[PDB]
Amino acid sequence: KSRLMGLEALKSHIMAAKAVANTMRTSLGPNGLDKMMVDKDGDVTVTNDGATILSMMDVDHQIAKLMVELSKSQDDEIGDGTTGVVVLAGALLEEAEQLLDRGIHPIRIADGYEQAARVAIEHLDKISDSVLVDIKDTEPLIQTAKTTLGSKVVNSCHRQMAEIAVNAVLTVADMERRDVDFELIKVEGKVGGRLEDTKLIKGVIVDKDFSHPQMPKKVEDAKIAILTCPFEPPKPKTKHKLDVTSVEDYKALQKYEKEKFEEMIQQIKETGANLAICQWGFDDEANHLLLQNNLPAVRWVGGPEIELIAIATGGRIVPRFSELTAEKLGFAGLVQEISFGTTKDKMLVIEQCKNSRAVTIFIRGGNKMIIEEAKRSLHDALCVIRNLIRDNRVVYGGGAAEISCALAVSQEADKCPTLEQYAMRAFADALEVIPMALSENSGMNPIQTMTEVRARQVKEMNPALGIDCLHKGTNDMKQQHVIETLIGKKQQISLATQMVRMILKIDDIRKPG
Amino acid sequence: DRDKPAQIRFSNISAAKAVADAIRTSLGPKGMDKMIQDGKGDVTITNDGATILKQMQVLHPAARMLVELSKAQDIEAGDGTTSVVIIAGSLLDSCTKLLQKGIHPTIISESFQKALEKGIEILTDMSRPVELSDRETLLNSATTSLNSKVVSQYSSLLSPMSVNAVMKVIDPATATSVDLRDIKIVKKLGGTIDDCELVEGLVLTQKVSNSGITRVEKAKIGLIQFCLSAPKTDMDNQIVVSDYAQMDRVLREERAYILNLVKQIKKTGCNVLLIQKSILRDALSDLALHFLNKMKIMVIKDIEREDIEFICKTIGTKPVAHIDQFTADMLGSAELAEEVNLNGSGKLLKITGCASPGKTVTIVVRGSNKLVIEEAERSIHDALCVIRCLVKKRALIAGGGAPEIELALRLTEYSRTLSGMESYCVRAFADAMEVIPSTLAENAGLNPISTVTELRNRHAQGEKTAGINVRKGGISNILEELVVQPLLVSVSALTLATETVRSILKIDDVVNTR
Amino acid sequence: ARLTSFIGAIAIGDLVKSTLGPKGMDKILLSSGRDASLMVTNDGATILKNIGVDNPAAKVLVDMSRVQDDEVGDGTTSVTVLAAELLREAESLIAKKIHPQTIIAGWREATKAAREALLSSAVDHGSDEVKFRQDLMNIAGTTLSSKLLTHHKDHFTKLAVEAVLRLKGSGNLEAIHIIKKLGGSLADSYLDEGFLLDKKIGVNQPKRIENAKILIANTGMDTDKIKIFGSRVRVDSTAKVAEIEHAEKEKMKEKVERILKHGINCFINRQLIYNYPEQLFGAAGVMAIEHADFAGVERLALVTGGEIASTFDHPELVKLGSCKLIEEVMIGEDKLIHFSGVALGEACTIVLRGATQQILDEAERSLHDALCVLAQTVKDSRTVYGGGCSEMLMAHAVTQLANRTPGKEAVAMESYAKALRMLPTIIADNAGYDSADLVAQLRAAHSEGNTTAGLDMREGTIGDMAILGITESFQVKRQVLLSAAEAAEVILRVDNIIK
Ligand SMILES: Nc1ncnc2c1ncn2[C@@H]1O[C@H](COP(=O)(O)OP(=O)(O)O)[C@@H](O)[C@H]1O
Repeated sequence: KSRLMGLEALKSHIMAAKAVANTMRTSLGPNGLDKMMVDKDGDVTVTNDGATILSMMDVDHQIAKLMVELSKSQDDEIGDGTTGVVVLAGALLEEAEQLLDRGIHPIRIADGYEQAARVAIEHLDKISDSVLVDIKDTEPLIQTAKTTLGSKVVNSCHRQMAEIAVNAVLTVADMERRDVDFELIKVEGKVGGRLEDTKLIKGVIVDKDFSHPQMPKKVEDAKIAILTCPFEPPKPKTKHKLDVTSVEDYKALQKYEKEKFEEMIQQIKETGANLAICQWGFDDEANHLLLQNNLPAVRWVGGPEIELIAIATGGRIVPRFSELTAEKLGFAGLVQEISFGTTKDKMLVIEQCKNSRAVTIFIRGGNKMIIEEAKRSLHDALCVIRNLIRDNRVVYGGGAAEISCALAVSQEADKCPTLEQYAMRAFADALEVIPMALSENSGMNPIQTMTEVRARQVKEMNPALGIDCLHKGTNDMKQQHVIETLIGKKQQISLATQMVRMILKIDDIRKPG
Repeated sequence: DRDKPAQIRFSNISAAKAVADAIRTSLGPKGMDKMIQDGKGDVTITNDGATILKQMQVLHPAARMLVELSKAQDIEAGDGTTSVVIIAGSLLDSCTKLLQKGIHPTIISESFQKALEKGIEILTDMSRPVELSDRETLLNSATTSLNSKVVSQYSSLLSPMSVNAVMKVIDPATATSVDLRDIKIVKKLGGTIDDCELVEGLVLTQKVSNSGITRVEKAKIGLIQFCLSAPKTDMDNQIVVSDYAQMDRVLREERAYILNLVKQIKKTGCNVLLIQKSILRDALSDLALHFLNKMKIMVIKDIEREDIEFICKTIGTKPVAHIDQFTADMLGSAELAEEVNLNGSGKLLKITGCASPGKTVTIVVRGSNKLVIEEAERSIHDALCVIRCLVKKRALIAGGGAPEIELALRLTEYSRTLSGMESYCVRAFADAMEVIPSTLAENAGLNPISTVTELRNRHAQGEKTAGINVRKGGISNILEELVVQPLLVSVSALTLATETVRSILKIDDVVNTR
Repeated sequence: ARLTSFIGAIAIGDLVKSTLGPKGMDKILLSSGRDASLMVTNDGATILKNIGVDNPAAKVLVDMSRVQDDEVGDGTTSVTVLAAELLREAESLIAKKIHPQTIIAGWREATKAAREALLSSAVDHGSDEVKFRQDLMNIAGTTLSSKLLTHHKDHFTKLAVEAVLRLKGSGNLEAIHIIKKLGGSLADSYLDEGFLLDKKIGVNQPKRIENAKILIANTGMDTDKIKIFGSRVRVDSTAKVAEIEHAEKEKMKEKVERILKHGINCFINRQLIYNYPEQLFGAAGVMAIEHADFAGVERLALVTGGEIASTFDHPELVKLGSCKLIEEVMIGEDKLIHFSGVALGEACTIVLRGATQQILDEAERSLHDALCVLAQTVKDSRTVYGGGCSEMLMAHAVTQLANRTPGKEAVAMESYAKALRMLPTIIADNAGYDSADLVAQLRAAHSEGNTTAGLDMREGTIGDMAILGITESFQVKRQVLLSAAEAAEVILRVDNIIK
């Protein structure tokens, strides 16, 4: 095993980084084709995600492992945009290896990139807008939803799910001192109806998964009850079976279970209790025996789900079975069964709560890819509305921000002592790769369009000119209602700079050669 | 594409030609012998085509199809199971040169079907019909078609059995025959083969017992099928055996256990029991046989499944099983039994079976040294086979090569008269009909080309002249030699050959596998 | 470069290319393992189902073809050939340095133009009973003309027409059900007003049963119901087995006494009945039916409004049916239970004979196509001509539309129109005639101004399709085109490495 001494290790690392970034450079923008994936079996899927593809990627290099780890560790603050950072890092590494061939230490360019990103952020902070009120975030809601979703899962537009997701965040933002929590909103998915049947569960929705739909089940309840005492023969987290060395104990146990059913129903009839849910359960035979006669009740409520049952009512619990009354329980409002299919199982939706801590959305589908794309669009909308309510500052998209930043960097760094121009210009000229790739992904020439938009931006003012991927009329940005958050761009730039610095810093020798 | 199906068809044609050429010098009475060597080193001399076709093994679709065709031809007709292979080989050789030029298989198949239909209609219009409503004409046809299968002395020896088997006049000249539905020719060793006679009812050969008198009439058959074996133990010795105790227990289990079952079974009338083959029973308790010796004893062993099927069909009953049975559907017919030997060795009992709905009658043959019994069996088999073949239709014709040349000339004149591109394909059939006479002339020991040309000239001049002789070794008229054959053995063979050729020609493309 | 998946998807379409048209080629499917089987097939669905591939695009195409075959009728070979031709054209189009977006746009425009031309060319002259009768007859004749077996087609076609016409515009698919039974001759057809079973217990049981009354009793003898009369087994000796047997016997005898006092004569069920209860029922005088099918009781209870007893729950709530005449007539070569004496002529089962197989599948497919075309054209008849007439018109419309759009998507429309004019060529080549001259003559006749021009398969000439009498369905071609376009758009959008 020989040791890589000299400049071959850096060249191999840059080559591997470029080969890795070439995969993400092809799929860029909404006009990108679908990328396929397959495991060891016969499961072949197709999708377009910067995180799902990088997750199931097999590489044989520690640099690629560190790159994918840094890319996966930063994805909760930007949402959508984990593909351009790799291309930017690859272009920066290419510029670094091109400038290093003349005999320049990587420390100089690594330190220059810091102030380059700093002045780029400083210039981007002054080119934005801050005139958003209670109308600028409510009237263009349909336009923002159309720009976020697009036309990938459904050709037509969708206004119900967008308004539902907006209200689900508006009912929690201003209520908890302009703050929102990720654990408060949940995403649920189940096949059934169509995509337009979007429901907003104000309370909590719980499924039961029945066994026989032909069994008679009549709804007739009006008050919920929570208990901790063993309402029925419990299961102490142990798979019970025929562990009795007798022949007459089965009938005795059945008679005892029937007597327990009779006693329990007589107590809930003499005290006023109805659907009492505990923290224990039994087999399906006991449930069938209880549902055969009168009073419908289904067990099997084991697990941490009882926690939500301790929060969707309003009160406390009882430590002993011999401590029950008409005031220690909890009153309800409308607790019944809901089943839109009328052929499957039932669901319970709590419509009585003093706070909003489990608001969720319910979207029906018909396959596996459409529901996944719908949930991805919903997550992206939630992320963008969180970024909007966190800071009322946005910026225009397309490809004008990078050109403006490069122009400002050049205009402010034309003066240099001995090293304030090389690294800064290598960071500036490598910023025009995203619009060039976006224009090349379509059916137009990227060089000519980029030169034309640069001339148009340098001739007159109003830096709001870019390219169009949908083939429309003019190349304006304020007319297509396209917008992009600035905090996400700042985070992406910071992550790219940190990754470039970490790559340019660790480059000495390697132990396993 | 086109190269792969062409290569597949060429390989299939080559394999079929090799299969057809592996055996060819065996048609006719003057055929050559072949010594087939076994895998262990044993050699066997044979000359029949069916034996060689069923003995050899080879994995190929065309070979398996040819084997299935030969088996179907032997099952349907029963004679001439070697000419179909040569006909298929000639048809494939013609189709090879037909496809080498560039003709679609659909036109070739249509031409082959038209030629087959024309040949069938010509064979039906050329053959002459006979009569068979009476017994004189039927016996004349039998004695005319039976004196040409084997040698003279064997024919004279099988003539009594032939005229005894042909006397079975059951079907009043129907469309089909049932000679293979209710016939069970048994074999018995010992005695003289001249003591043969048709027997109805049932014939057995197992001794009943060896006591006093056993001349009764109680159904003569025990309709029982439950288990009679002894309950096997779980191991050898369950405990230590030495003195008493364990001896008395096994003594009571051997004496006072199955006896209770025998007593509870014998409470029903007609005390007639039996058992099947002793292929799974180790040893039967003789104490039960000694206790059953009283109040009439009757037991018959060594019974196969075919015997049970014959008894349940001749009498007209259905066997029953299970132990919990309180019905009364197990009786039979009572007439006469208890027969002795016919002046010789070998036990054999016969029952004439009077007043029975099934009139099935068999032939009990004998022999000596196991040399003239199988020969007589094969003789009567061929006899009833040709009798069924003759009674299936009414047309007949003589063989030798004259019908083949006639059909070839008719197909040639039809292809010359009929217009269309398919006529050329029909001409191929005209070149696939002069193989049997050429092979016969080559096996006889004369010039095949000259003989074929002379036969063609005689057929073109005087229509029906003569054929090819084997005994004299020349060209003599067939009307003097007592030799004929039914028309089905040719029509069915030609139809099967044409169907096989069409099936092997319609199958092409690629041969995918797993 | 991208060529592996394209070749893998193209080669899978050329395997069943010779199985198109009435005069198709046959092939064998040799099996491996222990016993090498041999069979002759003449359909692409059986070949695609009994095969195994490993390419992603090939697996996707096979799954799409299977889904389409499960949806409509025999739409598996045509869509595969069309997708293979579209992929072969797209490969050459991409090799000429053309972006896939323009190709996708051109294909979408061509599909829209073809759909518009198919919707604008629809006949609607069926205001009489004889018109619908002859239309159904022509449809059945065109559907049954795919194997070229002239032996017993007219009688089977008439029987299928009479069986599918008795519905009288009723939308149901669980009434008419067919069974599998062989034995007899091809020229033997039995007509009845009911259905039969599929298994008989024997003849030892009494067959004289009066007052027909269907009673579905779901009384299980080994499902552990309420109040178990027996018990389990202990570990002490080997004498409890007799007690368990006696308890089971007394329980089954009590159940028999209960089912006798409830009032019944012909007991039918679908559970597993042992030998002892069956013998007890036979000795009592009640015929018990065991080993029932999974669709017989369901179809029997669906046509009469009945249902199962829900495993003994409410015996006084489930509605039961009754008949009038029930016997066992020895027909064919098996004794079955008859279901006559009813006023509902919606559920019927026609038994078939013969000495051949692979007929029930095509029979069910033909019945499905018939009832689909009957429920679709209940009051609006929509039929088109066959023999290569709609494809030529669609290609001509695409070529005419691909002339006023300046840009770069005209080449995609030209390639689509060229690929669309290949099915009649393969059809004519599979027979053995000159396909080029016939295609040129058909194109000239379609361009001169003749919308009713097709090719003949009996003589190989060019004639009118409205004079001889041949039609097909309307939604089948549209679904085929939509599935082909979807498969092409799905496969063409993939070009990256298989990871
Ligand atoms: N006596 C005979 N005279 C002339 N030819 C005969 C005679 N017997 C048989 N043949 C010829 O022998 C051929 C059949 O020979 P072979 O194959 O040995 O019998 P099989 O066909 O029954 O197996 C027939 O085609 C027939 O023409």
